[PDB]
Amino acid sequence: SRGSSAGFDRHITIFSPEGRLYQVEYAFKAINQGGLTSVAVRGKDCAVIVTQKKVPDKLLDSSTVTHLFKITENIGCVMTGMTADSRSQVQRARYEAANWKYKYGYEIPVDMLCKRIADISQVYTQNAEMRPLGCCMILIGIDEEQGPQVYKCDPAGYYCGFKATAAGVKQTESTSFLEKKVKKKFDWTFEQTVETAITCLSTVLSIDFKPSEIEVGVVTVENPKFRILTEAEIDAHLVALAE
Amino acid sequence: SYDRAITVFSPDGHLFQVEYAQEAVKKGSTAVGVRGRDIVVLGVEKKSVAKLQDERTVRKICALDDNVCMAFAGLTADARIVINRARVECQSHRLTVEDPVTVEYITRYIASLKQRYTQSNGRRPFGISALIVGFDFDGTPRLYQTDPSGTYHAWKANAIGRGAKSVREFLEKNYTDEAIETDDLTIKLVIKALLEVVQSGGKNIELAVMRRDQSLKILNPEEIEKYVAEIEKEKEEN
Amino acid sequence: SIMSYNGGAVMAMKGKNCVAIAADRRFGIQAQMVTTDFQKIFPMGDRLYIGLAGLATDVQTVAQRLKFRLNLYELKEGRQIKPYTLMSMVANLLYEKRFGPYYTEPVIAGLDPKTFKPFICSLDLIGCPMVTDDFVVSGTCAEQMYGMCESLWEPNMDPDHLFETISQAMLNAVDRDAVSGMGVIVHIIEKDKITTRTLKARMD
Amino acid sequence: TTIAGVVYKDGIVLGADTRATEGMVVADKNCSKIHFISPNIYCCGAGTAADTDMTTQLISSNLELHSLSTGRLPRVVTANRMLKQMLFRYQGYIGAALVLGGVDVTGPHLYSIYPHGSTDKLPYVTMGSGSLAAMAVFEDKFRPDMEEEEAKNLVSEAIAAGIFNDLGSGSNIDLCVISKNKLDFLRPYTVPNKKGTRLGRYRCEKGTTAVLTEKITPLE
Amino acid sequence: TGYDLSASTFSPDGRVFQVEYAMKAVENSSTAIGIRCKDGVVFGVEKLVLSKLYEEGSNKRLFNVDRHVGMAVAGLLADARSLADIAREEASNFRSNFGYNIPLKHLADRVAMYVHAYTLYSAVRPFGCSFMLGSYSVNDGAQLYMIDPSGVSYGYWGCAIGKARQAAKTEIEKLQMKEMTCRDIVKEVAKIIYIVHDEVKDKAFELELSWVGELTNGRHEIVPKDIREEAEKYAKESLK
Amino acid sequence: SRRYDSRTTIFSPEGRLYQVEYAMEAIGHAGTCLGILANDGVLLAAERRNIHKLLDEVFFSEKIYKLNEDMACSVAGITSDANVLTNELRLIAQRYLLQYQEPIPCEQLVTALCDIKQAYTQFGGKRPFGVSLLYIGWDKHYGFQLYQSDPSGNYGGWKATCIGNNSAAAVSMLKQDYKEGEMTLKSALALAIKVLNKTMDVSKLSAEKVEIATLTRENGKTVIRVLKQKEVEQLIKKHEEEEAKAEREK
Amino acid sequence: YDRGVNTFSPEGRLFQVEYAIEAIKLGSTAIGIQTSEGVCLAVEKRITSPLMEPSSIEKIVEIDAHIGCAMSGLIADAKTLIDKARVETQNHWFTYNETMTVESVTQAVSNLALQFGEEDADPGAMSRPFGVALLFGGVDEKGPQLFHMDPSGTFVQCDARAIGSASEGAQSSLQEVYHKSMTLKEAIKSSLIILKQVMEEKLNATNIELATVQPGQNFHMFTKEELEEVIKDI
Amino acid sequence: ERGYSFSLTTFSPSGKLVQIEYALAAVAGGAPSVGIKAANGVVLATEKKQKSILYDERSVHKVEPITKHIGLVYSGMGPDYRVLVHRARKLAQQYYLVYQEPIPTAQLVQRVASVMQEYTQSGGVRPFGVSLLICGWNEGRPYLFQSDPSGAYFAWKATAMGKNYVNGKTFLEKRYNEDLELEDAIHTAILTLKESFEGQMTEDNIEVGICNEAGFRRLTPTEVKDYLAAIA
Repeated sequence: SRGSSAGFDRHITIFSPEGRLYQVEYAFKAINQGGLTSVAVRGKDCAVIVTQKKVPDKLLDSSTVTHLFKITENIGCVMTGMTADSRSQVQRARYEAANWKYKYGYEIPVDMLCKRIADISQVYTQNAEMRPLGCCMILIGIDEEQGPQVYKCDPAGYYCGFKATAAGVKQTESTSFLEKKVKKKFDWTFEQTVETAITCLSTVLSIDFKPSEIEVGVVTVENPKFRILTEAEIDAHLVALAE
Repeated sequence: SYDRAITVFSPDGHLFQVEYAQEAVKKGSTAVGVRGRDIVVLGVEKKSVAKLQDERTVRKICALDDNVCMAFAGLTADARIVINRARVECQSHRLTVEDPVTVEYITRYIASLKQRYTQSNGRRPFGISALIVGFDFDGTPRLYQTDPSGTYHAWKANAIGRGAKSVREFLEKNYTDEAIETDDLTIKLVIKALLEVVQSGGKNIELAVMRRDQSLKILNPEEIEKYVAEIEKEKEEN
Repeated sequence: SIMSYNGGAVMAMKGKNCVAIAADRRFGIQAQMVTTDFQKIFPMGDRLYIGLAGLATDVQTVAQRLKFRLNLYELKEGRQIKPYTLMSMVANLLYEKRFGPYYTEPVIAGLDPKTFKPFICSLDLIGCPMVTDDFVVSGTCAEQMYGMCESLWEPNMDPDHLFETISQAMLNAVDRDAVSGMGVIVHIIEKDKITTRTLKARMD
Repeated sequence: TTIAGVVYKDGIVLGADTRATEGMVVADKNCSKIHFISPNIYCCGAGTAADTDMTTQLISSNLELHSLSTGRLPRVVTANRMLKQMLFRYQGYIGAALVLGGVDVTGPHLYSIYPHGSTDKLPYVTMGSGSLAAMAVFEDKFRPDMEEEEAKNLVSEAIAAGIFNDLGSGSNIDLCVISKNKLDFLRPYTVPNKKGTRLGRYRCEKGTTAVLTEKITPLE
Repeated sequence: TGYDLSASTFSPDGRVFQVEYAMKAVENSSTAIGIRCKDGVVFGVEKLVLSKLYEEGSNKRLFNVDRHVGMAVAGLLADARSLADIAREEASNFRSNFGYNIPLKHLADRVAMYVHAYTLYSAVRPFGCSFMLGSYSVNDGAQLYMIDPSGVSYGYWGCAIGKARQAAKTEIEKLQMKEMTCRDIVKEVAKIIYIVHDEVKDKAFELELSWVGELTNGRHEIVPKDIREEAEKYAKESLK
Repeated sequence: SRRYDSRTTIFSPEGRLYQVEYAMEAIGHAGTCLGILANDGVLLAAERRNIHKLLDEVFFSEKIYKLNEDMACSVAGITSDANVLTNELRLIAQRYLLQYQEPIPCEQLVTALCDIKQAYTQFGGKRPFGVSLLYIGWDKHYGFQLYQSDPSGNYGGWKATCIGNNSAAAVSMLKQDYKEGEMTLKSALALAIKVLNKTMDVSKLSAEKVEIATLTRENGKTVIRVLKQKEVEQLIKKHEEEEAKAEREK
Repeated sequence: YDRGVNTFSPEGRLFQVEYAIEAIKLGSTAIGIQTSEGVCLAVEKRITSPLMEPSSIEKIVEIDAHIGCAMSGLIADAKTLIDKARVETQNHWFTYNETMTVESVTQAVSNLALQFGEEDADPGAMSRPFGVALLFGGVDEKGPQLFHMDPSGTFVQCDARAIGSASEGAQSSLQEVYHKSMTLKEAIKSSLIILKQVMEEKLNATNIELATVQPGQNFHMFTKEELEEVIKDI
Repeated sequence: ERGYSFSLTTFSPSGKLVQIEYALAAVAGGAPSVGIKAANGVVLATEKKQKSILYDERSVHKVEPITKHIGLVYSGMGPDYRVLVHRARKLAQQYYLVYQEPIPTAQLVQRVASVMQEYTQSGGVRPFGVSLLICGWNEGRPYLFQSDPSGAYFAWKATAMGKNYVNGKTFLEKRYNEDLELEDAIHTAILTLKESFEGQMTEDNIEVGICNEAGFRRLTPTEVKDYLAAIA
């Protein structure tokens, strides 16, 4: 029905009449194209990323489709959107973190890593000859003098520090759940933080997920290396929240 | 890094960019060149005299060496850069040969430059047609005309720019062997050729003449005025 | 020995608030003198002179390149050069050729554009900043000039005594040196004027 | 040509001489051999003074950019690693031997850096031509976790020994103390050497010297 | 237009239609299946016989990219050859830089990153080929990663790429391939590939089958001929 | 890239060049610049448009810059293009000074700028510098001399010329009221005030709306003086007085 | 614009090369005949005005002492290829102490032909195909030879070929009047009469350029007196 | 990576860079910011309206310093602001390395303007979608500069970018004095910010930097809310 287009304003990332970048804002729904929701929260001394594990077919090795990636020992991350884009961004983040480690003598702070990744995403947005990597990354870590930290980049590149957020099809619903939870309760311990993290996914998506249907990563100030929960811990947290 | 093919073959093998360069040349100022038996004369219409203007900087007739000069028709800035490049080529030839430059060789390498710009990536050809006057070693007058398409041909007399076709068709009928014997007749022929183009006749016109290796000089305004008076005298008696 | 290939001697000390900078005028090959009117003190500002010593070609090239970049900066910025900024810029210029160093040891002298506080500094072939309140000297006459200055210089000098001291310093440092001398040019930068003088030195 | 550094109970104390000499004669008695880098990092340079100054300036600019981008205080470790990699890229052609002292989030740190790029973290470090005298003084009178005044006196004695037993150091001592809380940079810490006045003052007036030409160009 | 002309632009929704057309170009090609078992990984690829004048083993869709890694491909076969060359170049680089054969996981990750790298710029186009890599290790076991033209690599107990991929997957689900024996799985692969092959759609056809695993001493190889006729006979019997 | 290129560095079917035409039109609606020649100097009159009271206006001049020791410039159009052009001109002028130990002739520098502008129009695929340049200066060979250049790369030498709105009216006023060879600095200044008042009749002559510059040769030294706000007020008062006198005599 | 320089047609050929061939038929008429006693080249000058000097209007160029070339089309674009061919022939002579064979010269010219693009090689390269058809007449160890160089790069060895504005029809008539045992005099007479018949204007010594290569003599271009001598009998 | 060599920004038939106009429209649609000058310093103020309180508004910063004597704020896109401030930091550090003196604010703004012009006239790149308010102190003087996405710059005593920017400019003009103090400058800036905040400003939602002879320094929420209380 007369599907007209305004030249190349809607075709490559150039300034639209409404002061917008159409191919940059397409990336926001390109995040939705993945069909997966990832929500991350931080406690007073812990940060937990909980992500549902999709199993479209048993015929693939579901033990090798884990989407949680360890950028460093103490930094874990999860991404939404194109999985190939997610792998590319994970590789780039690992490269930048290692380069910072060698060039500056200490582990990269999570805020600086997010800033560098956001600058690279802005490199894509600025240039009009590359796909602007429609994938969103959320990373966690434990920082001295500041505590547990969770950061989230984006294809647009506008990142921010946060207690908790989500990326995916139902990131807005997870945002609403986070609003109600922060307005209800403030003081969070480790077990309360993990229970709220599970409750976010459960309330938002309403799946009653099986233990194998999620992948969860945590960073705590007892062994700041990023560690992934296995089936035992997943079932333990599931039954703890259920009771 | 800019390598977009600008000059490409349109249907029927017509170089539309070359046609547009020719259009720019035609819309440009009027210049003529005659190759007399002893001298070579260039005449440029100084259209839009626009008083309070230093015409020295806009002079479209520029000498390349002591025996070579050119007058352009088309884009002034492309003309200036081509004149600079022709100064470079003439000086390089003088260095590598320690002999006086050759008018035909200069015109040939300018044509090669134009053809390289037609064949190059990310470049457009030089929208100027050039009349190159000069003298060889033996004092033989030489007149060549090159076009943005890159083709250069020697002419006894021709014109470029606005009204070029009308002027050249007038010259081909008004050109006789005995009419260019002396400098006076050559100057009168060029002046009467340009009179049909310039409204002022004497003040919106500039004339340059080169003798057989005799330090070419631009014709004086008083000389132009008196020679227009002389051609009017010929007109009244004829 | 490359800096002594042509010879040189430049100095600069401070007055009460004025500055004196002086240099030899002999130019020539290691053996023969070519010109006795060579200029070695060049104005980098209305109240800022620079003296260069060492290889004559490097002196001229460094002076030209310094004037290049200084004029570019002052046209882009709209203020007369600050002596500290000029010294840092020339030091950076020399350091840019760490593997190709200009065999020149320059000195910079002048006044603050607004404060008129005396400023003098020295460099080397690499361009090491060397700011010394009393005096800075450079060239093949370095030892003679240092010995002269460390006894002839006093703080808080009037312009006339300053000129006398620096003139005696150059005269008595070049008369005992073979690759320098044959005329001394002296510039006295006071608060509101500059005096350029040629000393009646032995031409040989 | 005599610089030293030490870690005491609180932070780092750095010291340096001032006899900056080229060739064999003293060129300057007020060299700034203790370069500022960050409000918690200082470094003492020895060798080619121009190379040391440029190296310290580049490191200071790089850490300024890093700290201002990261919102954190600069680290001694990042400065040391950058110095190592840059000097190693130039294979020691930068004739700079450095003593990098400072106090960071993880605590006070002192590093000895060689022009070829080798570095080492040592509680007490000496460098320069007169390094051996200061090193001997340290080996003789160094203790772990010394007080502020004890560290200052030890560094002063080490610099004095280097000054009095080396022919390229003297005329002043420079001290800089960095701690978890306060940074002090006292350049004329102690002047162990004075100059006697000229017993017979000899001065001249106008007319004592002969001048050929005068040219007055008044300015405004 | 505008949303399907290059891989450097999103759809108004944020889709990559060039990659979707690459998926179409790999789907319409001949079938290629890979089954990993506890003691081996097998590949059975379907060869279209344009004419009987061709040789058996011509235009192989099975490449041997490392000393122990195979590669079963579908889609543009020239593109598949180029990707196999890139994979063996990466394996050579890893062997030179680390002194041992590259693991299949990192090999597949690097190749998928390379494939995705040529799905970002308008100066290139996404690969028109999907490929499954199977390898074996003494400490890792039998491994099999399938890689999309988009650049996504996942481990598969058993995967199929091509026209009848879903039918091959569904009928082979009855097999508990994760703890099966490579020799009999070769025969079952012959079976599944014969049923999923459409004789009416493609009257002329040929099979290229291979395995890598512990029976191979951990080095990729083609099926020995005798096992080839025996598996062919089993497949003929299973056609019923 | 074929569809999505802007191909600004190609010809046109009718032989013109749309990019330079648009640049000239934009310059036409841009600020007003005027240059004039006198027997003892050359004068520049530049008009500043953005005159909000929030300006710090600390700069000596906005559209008038100093290319080198003995030559000044006035820009018309995009001020950022103007800044990059001006510092490039300063760089190359100082380059000539270094190479020859002589102040760079104005014609030399104008020719070099027109060369680079023409080349930038010729290729590169970029939109041309839509800024007109008006250069004044003094040289050993011609002394006081001023040129007007165009974004197309063409330049011309003039005794006086103006760029901006009502350019035809301004040049007509110059052709009517300029005394060639007999124009002193005072009469030239009065003519410049007349032009500034007339070629921009909307928002009639104001002190802060324009900036006035002079270039003279005193004691073999080129002096570039920017007339202060009190000076511009004096010009306005003199123009008002002379206009009133002329009207009363009329 | 829109269409690229490396774009084919729906039937599978470069329409840019088709445009180049169209420009070939827009070029000047040229004729080349190879016999057992040498090879002859001729071309119509297409004089626009009498003011134009006939000396500068020459479509026949010497590649070597034993090779002549006739160009039709973008005569400005042909001179670069001619210079390249001559420098390559002289490089071959410098390397192997022998005159370069005409066939190898033609193959190298084909190598230079159809080497262009937007972003396919070094930026300082060609953007468009050569729009000139060439006739390489020459004498070498294989006796007299004649090669039709098509701008497509499809080089041809042909006994006789007519190209340009009146390429077809005139080529058929030339073939009909051409035999396999003709002398050099018969060849030049036939080429001259065919060119005169196909002339769009009244031709004379100032309307045609003639040249020949002989097994014994070098590449010689017919001056005006010999041109009139050979044309008076026709 | 190939890199487009044709400038995306092109001259319209009227000569207006409509792409730059769209960049300025994006600037206006971005978060507003204000800057103001005093007789002895400059004050920059802006608002950071995140989403619901789940964002840690403390973690991220909007006011950024370049040197000890130069700070800046932006109105527009944060991704462009990060790279632009990072490049400006590099330029200031390089100038300090070369000349061993602090960057003058005017020269730094000139370098940023040159960078923006290179971006606008180069190929394969999008114009920056930010407007910078730059405060600086050098030679005992204050400086405040407006820099637009078009690449130009101005020295403005007061400015307001973003939504309702023209009304903010008029309000500043009405409430601007020539010889005001830093306290009056802060009062005026906070008054303008609350007049154009649209949603009950908070010490967390307001971040302010001050530049004077003591350098440039960002006000922490304690003294921030102190000044908001004093101003009401």
